[PDB]
Amino acid sequence: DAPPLTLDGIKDRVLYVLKLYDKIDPEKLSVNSHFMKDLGLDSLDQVEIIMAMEDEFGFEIPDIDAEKLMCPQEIVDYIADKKDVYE
Amino acid sequence: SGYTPDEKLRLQQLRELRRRWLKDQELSPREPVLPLFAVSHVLIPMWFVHYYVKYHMATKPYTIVSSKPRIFPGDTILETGEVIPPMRDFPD
Amino acid sequence: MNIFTTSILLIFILLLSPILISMSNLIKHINFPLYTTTSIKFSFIISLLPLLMFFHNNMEYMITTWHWVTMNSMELKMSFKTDFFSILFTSVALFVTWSIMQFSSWYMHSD
Amino acid sequence: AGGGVHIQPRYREFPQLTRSQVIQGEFLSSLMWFWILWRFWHDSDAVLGHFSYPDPSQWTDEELGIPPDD
Amino acid sequence: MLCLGALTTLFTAICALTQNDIKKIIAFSTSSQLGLMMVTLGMNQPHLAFLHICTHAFFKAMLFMCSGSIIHSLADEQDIRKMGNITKIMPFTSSCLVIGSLALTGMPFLTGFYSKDLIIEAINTCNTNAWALLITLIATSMTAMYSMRIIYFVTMTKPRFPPLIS
Amino acid sequence: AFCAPPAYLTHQQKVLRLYKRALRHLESWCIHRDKYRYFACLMRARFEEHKNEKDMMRATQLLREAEEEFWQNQHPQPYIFPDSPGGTSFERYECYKVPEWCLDYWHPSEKAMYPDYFSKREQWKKLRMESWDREVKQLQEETSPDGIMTEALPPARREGDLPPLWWHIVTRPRERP
Amino acid sequence: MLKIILPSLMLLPLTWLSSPKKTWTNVTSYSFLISLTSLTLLWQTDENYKNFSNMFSSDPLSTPLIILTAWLLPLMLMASQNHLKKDNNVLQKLYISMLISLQILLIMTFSATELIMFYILFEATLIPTLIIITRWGNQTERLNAGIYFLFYTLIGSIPLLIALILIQNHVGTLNLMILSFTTHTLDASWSNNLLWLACMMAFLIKMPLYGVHLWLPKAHVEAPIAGSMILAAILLKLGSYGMIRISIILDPLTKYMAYPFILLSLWGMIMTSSICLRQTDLKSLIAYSSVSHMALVIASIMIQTPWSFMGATMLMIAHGLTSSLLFCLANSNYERIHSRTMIMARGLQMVFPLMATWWLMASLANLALPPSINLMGELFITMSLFSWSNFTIILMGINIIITGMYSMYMIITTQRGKLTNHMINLQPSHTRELTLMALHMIPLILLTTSPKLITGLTM
Amino acid sequence: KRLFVVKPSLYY
Amino acid sequence: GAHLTRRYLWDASVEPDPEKIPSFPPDLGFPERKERVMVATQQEMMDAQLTLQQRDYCAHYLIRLLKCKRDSFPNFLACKHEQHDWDYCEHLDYVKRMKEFERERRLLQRKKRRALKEA
Amino acid sequence: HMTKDMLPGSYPRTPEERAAAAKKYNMRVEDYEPYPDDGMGYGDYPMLPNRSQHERDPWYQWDHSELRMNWGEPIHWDLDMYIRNRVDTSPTPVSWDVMCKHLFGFVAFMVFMFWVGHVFPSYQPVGPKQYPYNNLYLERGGDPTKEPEPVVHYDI
Amino acid sequence: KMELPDYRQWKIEGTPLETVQKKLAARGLRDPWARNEAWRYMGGFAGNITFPSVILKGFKWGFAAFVVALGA
Ligand SMILES: CCCCCCCCCCCCCCCCCC(=O)OC[C@H](COP(=O)(O)OCCN)OC(=O)CCCCCCCCCCCCCCCCC
Repeated sequence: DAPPLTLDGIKDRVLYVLKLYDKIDPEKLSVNSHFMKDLGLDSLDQVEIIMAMEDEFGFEIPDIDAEKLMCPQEIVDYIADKKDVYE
Repeated sequence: SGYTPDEKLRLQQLRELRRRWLKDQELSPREPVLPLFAVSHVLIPMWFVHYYVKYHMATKPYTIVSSKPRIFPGDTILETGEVIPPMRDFPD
Repeated sequence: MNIFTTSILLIFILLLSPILISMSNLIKHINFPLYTTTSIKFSFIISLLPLLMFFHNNMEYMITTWHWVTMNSMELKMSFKTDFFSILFTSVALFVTWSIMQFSSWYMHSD
Repeated sequence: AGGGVHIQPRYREFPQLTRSQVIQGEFLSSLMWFWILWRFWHDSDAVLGHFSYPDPSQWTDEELGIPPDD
Repeated sequence: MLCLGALTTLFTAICALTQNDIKKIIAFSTSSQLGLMMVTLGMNQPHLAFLHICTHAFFKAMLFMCSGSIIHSLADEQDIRKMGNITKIMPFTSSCLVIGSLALTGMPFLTGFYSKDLIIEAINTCNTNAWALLITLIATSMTAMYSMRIIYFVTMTKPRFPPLIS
Repeated sequence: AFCAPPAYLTHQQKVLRLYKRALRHLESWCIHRDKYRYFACLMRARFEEHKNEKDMMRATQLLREAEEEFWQNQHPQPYIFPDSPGGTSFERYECYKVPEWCLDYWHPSEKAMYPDYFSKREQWKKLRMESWDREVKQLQEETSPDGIMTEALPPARREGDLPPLWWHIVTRPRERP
Repeated sequence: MLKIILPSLMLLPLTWLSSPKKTWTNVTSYSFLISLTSLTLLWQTDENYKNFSNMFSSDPLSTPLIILTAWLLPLMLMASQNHLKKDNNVLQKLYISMLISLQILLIMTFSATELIMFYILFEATLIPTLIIITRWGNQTERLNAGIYFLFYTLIGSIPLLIALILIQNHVGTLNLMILSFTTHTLDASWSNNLLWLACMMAFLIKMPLYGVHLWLPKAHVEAPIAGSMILAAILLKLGSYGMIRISIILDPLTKYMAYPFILLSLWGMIMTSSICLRQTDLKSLIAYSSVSHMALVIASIMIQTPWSFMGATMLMIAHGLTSSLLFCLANSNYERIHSRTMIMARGLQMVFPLMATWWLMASLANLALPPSINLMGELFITMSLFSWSNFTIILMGINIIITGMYSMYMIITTQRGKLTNHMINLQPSHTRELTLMALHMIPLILLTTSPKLITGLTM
Repeated sequence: KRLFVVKPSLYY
Repeated sequence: GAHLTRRYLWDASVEPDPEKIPSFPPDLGFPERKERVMVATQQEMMDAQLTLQQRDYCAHYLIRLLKCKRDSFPNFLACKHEQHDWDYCEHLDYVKRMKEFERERRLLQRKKRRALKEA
Repeated sequence: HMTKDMLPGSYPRTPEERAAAAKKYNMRVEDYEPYPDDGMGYGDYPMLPNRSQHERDPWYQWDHSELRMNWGEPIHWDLDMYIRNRVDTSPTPVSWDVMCKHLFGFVAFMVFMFWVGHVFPSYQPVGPKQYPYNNLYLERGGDPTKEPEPVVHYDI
Repeated sequence: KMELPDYRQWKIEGTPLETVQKKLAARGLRDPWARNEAWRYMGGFAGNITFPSVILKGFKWGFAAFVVALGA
């Protein structure tokens, strides 16, 4: 029923959520910006981020494929690749 | 952890190819090149059924049997002409 | 009252009509969901006619349509009873079915 | 998003509602309440019952054939 | 069958109280109502049992298509946990859902009421297992409970559905 | 599903994968969002402490008593998403995911329509056969000295080459047919 | 009945004389018409059965089969045009002739008045069958399977030979008509108790009983599709036809000499039905399905109540058609898959939409769906068995539950689930494959409309 | 963006 | 019910057994008690096809209802007085069946009082 | 295409044979634990853990997706049973014993209570219903010729 | 393209998250994802829904309809 996503609508939502996480500054979040080496978050906060995304887009990023959703972009192509968005 | 620098390129590249496959899957214009009635199926079926029920079933023995009609006190029987006696008066 | 018998036999014929349309090549040309939804609708109305009869008079009917085998002593035949249980249920079932097929068209859209 | 759809999606906002959606919903519910109220007035024997239970313990011993001892 | 109908009524109803799947809760209610239908057949009251079959069909059909509407409208979420405040977002189904819910709970002067309480009081008046009589009545209170569970979680609560709304 | 399974699991990935099961099994017991967003930042606390334990032995003794605390304090019916294994829509649409090597037995009439579709499909099949040699050779020339071998496959490493073994990760039946 | 037979013989000259390219169509087209002449026997219109001539007769029990025997030759020749299309043009004309002789012989055996004519023709059918199984059998083990099929039948056969020559001396003619209208009442001696076993055992062997049925799973496994169709549809039923005509004599003993077999069959029905539940080879599962559904028949041809007998006649004709249908579709999967394994090839409906409808209808015929002659048959055997002892429903009740489970499992793990990733790509369905099926089921639908024709001698 | 829907060959 | 408690708890000696309600003689305590009466003729019922169970001593008011339900067909809401009557007849029968039960009860008590007082 | 050496053989008696079989079955030589030698046919077939395909990681790209089994990995003897359809050995939040006891306890308590019930039934304070004529003797289909012992019902 | 409401719009005060925010705070803790869970309570869906309100939806007109009919 609902409209299919896009590679720039799956990117604005991913940045949106993260900009609402208090620890991640909302003005230094850039899609090519790593969660743990550049933004500062710890390991436990990666799980929490991914989980937000799993609840923003309604599907589960498997464990092994989600121990690596580091860049705030990998999340944007992995979500899209899993949902077949060729833009 | 974090993707290995040589797995963020096998996912880099293969995603790039998947995007082209899905573009190619897209159909071009023209792609598909191909080279009141209510009464109809309520009345036409009906005539047939009736033909069947009034000229086979009805005709054959014990094919459409019905519980006796209900006859109450004081109501007339059309076929014979009798009038069912009125019942004993309800005292209360 | 043939109107009663014919009606009980007719609901089955009307509902079977969607089944053989799909057997022939005709369904590709007309719309199957809309056509099926309409015929159940008409079946419910046809079911109502015996229901009023029963209520007016409270009478039943055993209809032996076709004989299948004599099998010696135990003859086997196709019989539809029209007792209060059968026609009351027949009307309720088709109303629910008429509701669901229209729901089905919306729910399975894109199937 | 092609405007062709019937209604648009909303992000973190209360989905806009069509006049028909609200009116039909209030219609079905209000008839439910009109029917419950109409029948309650015309036929209030749903709770009360139209027959009063007799107190089985007030039946004069004459009423039941309790022959006086002896 | 009075005995087994009775056991299924409560057994299925108690299971329904904690089930978190909307379709599953309605299905258990389908079984619980038929358990009541089995009970009336067991108390040799065939005509009223048939009366509940007809009334049961109208409301259970409604609730399932009502949830069909909620599941399809949401991104195929079949769990009451992530579904909330459908009453304001979708009044048409919520109105249909509560109409159906009250019919399931035998609200006075609705289709369940005409047939269901006849069955209840039939039990309260016949000679029957004491265990069957007590379970059937609390089974009726549970039917109200799980009915309450559905509208509170599905309809009257802050929304918990995924953020994009369509 | 995409990346390959590691042989053994580290301490971390075992701890950090409980933080997921745990928090996600806390949102079944605590349904309302507020209660959750509360009862959960209290969970992190539990993991937040005992974060810097350097005594491995201890750490693997907090982990082994965490996963037993959890097993006995888990929800029987958790919230598993609609489309994930164990879900409600798992593999529902798979009845429509035909495997794409089946459009090769289509009658010349069927493929007559849908014309440009097969014009692009024949290009891709040329891509596949044009590199199998450079691919398999790559797969082999880069076979690291015999030893540990994982299911990870190499990237391209040269222009024109296509990631080795790419015909079924690309060309994979679309998810929702 | 020499039109159902002489025109048949002439098929052999046609398979040989005809052009290599046109040999297949001349033979298949002509035997379709040979089946049409066979339909004339169905014109009974009176109780008196039809004694065509001294040696050749057709009564209600044989007539429903002679038509099936004539019907399958066309189908057998249509199911084996693929494999056997890789041969040298003289191996084909041998296979076609072998199939032709089977129904010539089988038509006569089912249409034979003298019981020893049955024996000579009865045991001859092994020659054509063993050649079909051994000569063209794909697996390394068909030499073995052939041995099992020849010895189990042969060791049973020589006792029957001694028994029938024995009754001829005791009564004076092996003519089924007379033997029926003459007083042959065994005397419950210890010896007679052996005669009875001698006559029934040979028939009980080719009708797989639980004790001696290992020959059938092994034989159908490596047998080519045409041989497996013949064994299931006509060959096994030769044993049933024999038990119906031979127990006219030996009338008193079977009252008490049957218990052993009846119990062997009903317990056998459960175990044979159950092992179908976990057998990896599809042809294996259909074969054990055939043993169980034939174990019901030996338990109705022994209870000997009118209903049993025609329950038997209904089921034998019906299960014959259904089994072939199952063996025929199993082959279509085998030829594209190239393996008999059930676990491989999952999801076919996704790729072969119609064959799956044929698979579904074949399975519903396999289990007892009600507007089918298959159910009428079991319903009747079930009734009589219940009459024999009300407890029988328990064992004939575990079989129905198991029969539902394996029949649907064949559909669930072969024709549903996710598609196999990339077995050799499965070429689309030929129209021959689909017709060979349609030809099996369209008659199953037509017979179910008027079950009277296949009801047996009893009714 | 009509997309091509792969389907088993359906002529046979 | 509470009557059960009297029987399941306490003493059942003086509590009636539902299986045998007219446990004591029909005429105990009665000066030629008038028997009951059935207004409808066996045939009337048999012609109105009343279900055997519904052939109660109220069968007569039923036949009336059924009459006014066949007549007045299109209107199913107008044979309302007839239903009250039938129901009443029956309420006035349930009460009887209750009076009979209470009478038994008491009579059995008489036995306990009388018999014991005799001891 | 399959050599006899690449197909199952007899119980590995000597340790070299136990390490040769482990190659055939693509296993680790220290994981090949032949099924016990009691002569029931198992032969050299590995005794793989009796765990159903249900708990095989549901996300990994299993070559054979639906059997959740890879290509080459030794298949389990009873894979016709522990498949994703037929049987489910998978861990349960509640211990199995606890389950068996609880379920059956419930069953028993219920069955019992139902018995307490039949002993002590619930019946209103109402005497027996009274049918006219002779308890409808004739209409209950009684014999017209033989009149029944009159069963009379009196007022109050 | 669909736009998205300004991330800033969302704030925890004024919603039940705020009271959860204040207690977690006594504990010294502070949950960082609250703001994300704000639109739940933020607007439109902000009003508390009471159980009588659903059961009694439309009762006002239903009774209004009843009175009128009762009049005629
Ligand atoms: C003969 C021995 C065995 C031989 C086996 C192989 C033979 C192959 C070659 C010959 C094939 C044709 C000859 C055999 C079948 C003959 C069938 C026939 O003649 O039908 C008769 C029927 C008229 O019916 P009739 O019996 O006269 O009426 C009885 C009234 N009491 O005429 C008709 O009504 C025709 C109707 C056609 C369509 C009927 C469809 C009905 C479907 C009902 C079942 C649906 C569900 C089936 C479930 C199956 C599950 C697998």
